[PDB]
Amino acid sequence: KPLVGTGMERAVAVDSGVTAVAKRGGVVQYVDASRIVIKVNEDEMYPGEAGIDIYNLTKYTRSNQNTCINQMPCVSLGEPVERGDVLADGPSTDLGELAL
Amino acid sequence: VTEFLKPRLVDIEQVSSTHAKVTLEPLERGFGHTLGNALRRILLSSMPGCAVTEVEIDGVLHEYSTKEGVQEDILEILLNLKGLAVRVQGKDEVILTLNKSGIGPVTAADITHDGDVEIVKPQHVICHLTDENASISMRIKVQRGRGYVPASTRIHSEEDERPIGRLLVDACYSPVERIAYNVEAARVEQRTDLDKLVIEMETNGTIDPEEAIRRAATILAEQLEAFVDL
Amino acid sequence: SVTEFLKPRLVDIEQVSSTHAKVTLEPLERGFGHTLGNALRRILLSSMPGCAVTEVEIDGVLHEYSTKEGVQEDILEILLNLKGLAVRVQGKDEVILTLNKSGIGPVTAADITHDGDVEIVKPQHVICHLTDENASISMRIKVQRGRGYVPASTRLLVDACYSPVERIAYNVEAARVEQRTDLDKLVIEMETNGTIDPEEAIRRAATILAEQLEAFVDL
Amino acid sequence: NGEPIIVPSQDVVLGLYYMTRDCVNAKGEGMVLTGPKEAERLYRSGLAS
Amino acid sequence: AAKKMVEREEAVVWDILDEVIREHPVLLNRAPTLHRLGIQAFEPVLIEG
Amino acid sequence: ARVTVQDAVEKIGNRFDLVLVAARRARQMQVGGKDPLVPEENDKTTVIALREIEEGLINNQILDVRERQEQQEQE
Amino acid sequence: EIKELLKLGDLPTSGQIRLYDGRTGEQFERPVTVGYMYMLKLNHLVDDKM
Amino acid sequence: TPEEKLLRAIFGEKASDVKDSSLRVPNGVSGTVIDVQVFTRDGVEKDKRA
Repeated sequence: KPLVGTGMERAVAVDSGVTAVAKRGGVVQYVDASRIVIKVNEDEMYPGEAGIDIYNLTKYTRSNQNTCINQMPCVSLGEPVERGDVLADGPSTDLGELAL
Repeated sequence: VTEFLKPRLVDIEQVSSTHAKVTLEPLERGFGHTLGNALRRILLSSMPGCAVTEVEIDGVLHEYSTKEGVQEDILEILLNLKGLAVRVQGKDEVILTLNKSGIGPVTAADITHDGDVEIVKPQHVICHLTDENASISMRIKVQRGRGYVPASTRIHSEEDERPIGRLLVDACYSPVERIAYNVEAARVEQRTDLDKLVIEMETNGTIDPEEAIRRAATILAEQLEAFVDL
Repeated sequence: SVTEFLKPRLVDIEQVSSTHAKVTLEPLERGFGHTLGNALRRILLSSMPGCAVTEVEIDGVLHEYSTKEGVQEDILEILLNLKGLAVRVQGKDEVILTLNKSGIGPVTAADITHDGDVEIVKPQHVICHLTDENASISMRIKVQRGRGYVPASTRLLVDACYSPVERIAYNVEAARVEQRTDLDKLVIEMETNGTIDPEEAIRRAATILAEQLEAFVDL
Repeated sequence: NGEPIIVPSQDVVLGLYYMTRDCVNAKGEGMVLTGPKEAERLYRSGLAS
Repeated sequence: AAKKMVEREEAVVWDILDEVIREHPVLLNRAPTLHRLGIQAFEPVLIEG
Repeated sequence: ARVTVQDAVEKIGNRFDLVLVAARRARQMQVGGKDPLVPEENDKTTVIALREIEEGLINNQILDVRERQEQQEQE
Repeated sequence: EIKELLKLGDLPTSGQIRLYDGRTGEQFERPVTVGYMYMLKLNHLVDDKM
Repeated sequence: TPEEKLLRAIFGEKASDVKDSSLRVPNGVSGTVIDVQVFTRDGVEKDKRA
């Protein structure tokens, strides 16, 4: 993280696509280096098709500039996520804050 | 008036496990800064440490891969292992083991014990297991050395490093972290000009204060002995 | 071995023939150039015992600003010339010399009265110039043992240049053992007042440095 | 133009400006020195600025 | 054999190279060589990096 | 090594005559057979020929008459 | 605001610290600015330029 | 050519009917091979490692 920022790092990192962010709030049922699983809060659940969200992070892969792309789960097992929240901080972002 | 007083290693305060202040009390005026900066220079540069150098994780081929059950992918597990502070009494190379299953952190208190190896911080966390039937099993390799040996230089001969599973960690055998001296006025019964040096050092635990400054003084002494007869 | 440091094997010392040496010692460990060179520099400069003219009382002068009848080198130039005086005393500790001499030429250091305790390393050294007349000069110089350097502002008075050395300056250079490229080539370089050549002043400094360390050197 | 293009540029002219200057009252003001060598030894010893 | 040795960077190649380099100047040249002092010859010093 | 060739310039005048006269002598030594007239300090042929030009014992007339002498004794 | 946040920690209000030479152990005259600055590593890496 | 001819007729090492054009790592690069992907033309025998 920048020790001195301007508050815009979070907007820039979430608006970008490198971060993996929640579609619906819930409880993180299983974390892993490869994937995050989100037992959806029952309120944000459709009538049928019970489901629980699952985000398969992108591990190491070459950017257009050959630099590395990969995502780390910044949430731990059984951690309450909310909608529009960051579960995987991609490259150059720390807890969903742009960090070059 | 043509011979100096020689400093003695007076009371060694042990503030914390890692951070301790030593005091060399009877210094002539002028030798305080000289001795202190030479000792700080040596302590920061040249001290024998016990860094971990190789890791053989079980079903893993390289450091750029994931492992089911544990969230820290392998690069981060190596970065967490390099910070493992380990004091081995007997040997110059010891292979540790770390087998552990079940959810939770895999701290340094999960490494299996040898009679000579001692883990200084058993609360240092290596990785996290997040799966009921998932287990990590690594063969760590601690060894002694000086300064800093990046893997690049370390992979020079390599001893024909056959297996691909062997992930190499970058070695940091140097227990001290930051040495700060202060040269104040000792309360010697007379001789107003009598400085005392106070060497506040902060190791990672694997080396203790008195033996440390004694080692630094030995190094300075041998180099000065090469300098005393040209 | 986790304790096996390079020791310099190229101690080759060049010198300008009497009192200006230059020792290109190599190869130190990485970073040992500045530690060793700076320890020796501080020791030589600040605490290196030796004798030096500590004060002077002129037989005809009270203030530090005055003129004597026949000398053009004023009293401050006389005190400067006395500061460069390179005395080496024997077992006596606080020696006093008399400098009464009359004539017209320069007043060299050889115009000092002898003794078995003090030896002047440059009798050819000038002390003062004299008029072309009956003008005489006389004064009690006080040479006194000492360690480092003590200015008159701390203490007639004359700044005590106790230590022998006049210039030390080390330039840690690049060295190279076979494959390694980062090492230290310590180039010491010294001159002295004359009472001892530089290649021995260095070893006396290293002696004083290592014996302060004897309370921790574990053999 | 004959002017030497070995002009010291920016850290050197400031090192030399900080060196060859004077202060109205600093440590060891107004003490007669017997040559540049003694001035250097005074400065390195910490007895004169 | 010489090519193979240089290709594996034998221990002796650095002494052979320090002897090749010694009095052998090299021309250093920046991109827009506006005046002739933009191509200058230096004696090399085998540096690590 | 040799930092400056200022002394070698005065012995020969031209700065290009100096280069052409020193390359000639240094190629005499290099390929070959001839020996340096000065105690070689682990130098290359270029700085050796320059240092010999510095001492006035190498130049165009001297090298040419040395040519003529060996052209004679080659017979 | 910067000075107040400095004073809330135990740093000097002037933003400047006295610093000692690492080699000679002596103190730099004229205290120096020392602070934490965010530094980026552009990919004009020398491993590609050379 | 000639004497290369004699040097192969002496030591008898045959002249291989194949030229080496294998893909090797660039000069200076030093990194683990983290992946290998093999594509084949349709209807061409995949090797043991494809």
